[PDB]
Amino acid sequence: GLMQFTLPVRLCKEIELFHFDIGPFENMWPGIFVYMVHRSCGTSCFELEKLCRFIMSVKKNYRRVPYHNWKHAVTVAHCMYAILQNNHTLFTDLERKGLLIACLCHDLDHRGFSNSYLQKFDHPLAALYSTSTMEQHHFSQTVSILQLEGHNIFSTLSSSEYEQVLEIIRKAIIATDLALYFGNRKQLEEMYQTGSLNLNNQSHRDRVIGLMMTACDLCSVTKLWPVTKLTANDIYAEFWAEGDEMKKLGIQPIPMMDRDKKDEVPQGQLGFYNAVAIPCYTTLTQILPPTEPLLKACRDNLSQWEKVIRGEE
Ligand SMILES: Cn1nc(N2CCCC2)nc1/C=C/c1nc2ccc(Cl)cn2n1
Ligand SMILES: [Mg+2]
Ligand SMILES: [Zn+2]
Repeated sequence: GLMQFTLPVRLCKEIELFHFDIGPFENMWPGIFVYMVHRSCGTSCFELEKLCRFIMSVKKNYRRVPYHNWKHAVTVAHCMYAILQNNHTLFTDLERKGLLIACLCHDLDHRGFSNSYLQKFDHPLAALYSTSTMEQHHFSQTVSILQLEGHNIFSTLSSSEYEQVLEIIRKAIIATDLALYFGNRKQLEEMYQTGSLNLNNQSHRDRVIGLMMTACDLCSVTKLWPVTKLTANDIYAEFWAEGDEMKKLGIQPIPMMDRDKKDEVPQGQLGFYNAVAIPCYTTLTQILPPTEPLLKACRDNLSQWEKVIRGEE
């Protein structure tokens, strides 16, 4: 009841910044997440005993893969926490509750392979879900864990508030399918420019939360240069493993996933920053002005990748 989570002074300050790194001590990540729910939502949002048991079952259902792991889950939740705290009054009590949960759960039971690799392998999940394959699996796993005894962190919600929050989480997690991001952002671009964008339109909110989710999901490109650089090693270890598996099925992988094309990595990051990250944080800054530091940080890291190509590191 009167039990605040507190963090050491350096974390208490740095956690409020977009570029915060949650550090290498796994055992502090849960407390960090609770800390963020309590400041983002209130100490009354979730029964503490239920929250802790939910967090530990979610942790247990993330796998020991190089990038799409429990660390990523909490990194993406922290970025969401930064967006919500810098835009206090634009979001409902239910959105604040659902979106941090959505981010923690968004890659549940990820195996470190793309939707493509599942479809080419002919994995059972590709038969059950034809599009956004892993993302429908992630939502399904979230619902599974919520239905474990003592795990229903939403128990105190009404029947219809429960349905609303599970629908926020579902759309949120589906949106992390980068194939859907491209059109979602084009539409948000047009609506903002023609002035038709209306945050009382529920389908407009949906799109805006969709963009926030892409922004949080990609936030490894908005960190201080050494964090960004080192996270890129974990990202390519998955990609190259997938390429190996593509070659095992008798298919040339895309260069991205070909470990014989290591040398081209800095140019590949450039493409990604230009085709994906910059446009994402640009459109987000237009819609939610206080998110500008994500744009600024992304631009800085782009400039560091140009520096790498130019042999200046
Ligand atoms: C398109 N392309 N092509 C390449 N390569 C061509 C040959 C060598 C590199 N690399 C990319 C994108 C990399 C990439 N993709 C993501 C996704 C999420 C996050 Cl957070 C960071 N990245 N970085
Ligand atoms: Mg994902
Ligand atoms: Zn993710």
